[PDB]
Amino acid sequence: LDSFTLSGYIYTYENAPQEIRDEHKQNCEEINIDPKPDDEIFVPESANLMNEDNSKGVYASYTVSYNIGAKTITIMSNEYLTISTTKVIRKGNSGKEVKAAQIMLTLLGYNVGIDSSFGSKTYNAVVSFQKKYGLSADGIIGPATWDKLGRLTDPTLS
Ligand SMILES: N[C@@H](CCC(=O)NO)C(=O)O
Repeated sequence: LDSFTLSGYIYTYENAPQEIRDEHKQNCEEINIDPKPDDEIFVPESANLMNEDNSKGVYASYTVSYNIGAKTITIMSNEYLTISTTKVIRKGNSGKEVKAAQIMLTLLGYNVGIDSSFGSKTYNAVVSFQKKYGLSADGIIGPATWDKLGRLTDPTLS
């Protein structure tokens, strides 16, 4: 029940804990783009931070709904982030699809920063995930990888 919910705090890059700022910094440098002060980063409670003050952040709790027939995945909190499982994302991309994948990978235990940028950590996690589940390990999230992520993170699905 509780293992399908991803809770934590949303920070802006300027407000984020320094360990999170450095992770985001290195992530943006890998995709050769500059981080901006208003970049959102979601830090799950499972993440090991020594001296994190939640006051600078905003609490959020995410769950996943995968509509197989509609080929869509919805990330649910107070807001609803929906993406098409026909979209292909890979290292270098940034946006809501990347965020959705990061949230799902984090629920399955992968260590990726949830900042909407597909850098090296996301790539490694995707390859690992693909190897674990018998998918081609090309590091690209396409239809087959979205489907597997969706089935594993939506509790109503087998
Ligand atoms: N890894 C992809 C394979 C299809 C694709 O877009 N390749 O570039 C998937 O998960 O379907």
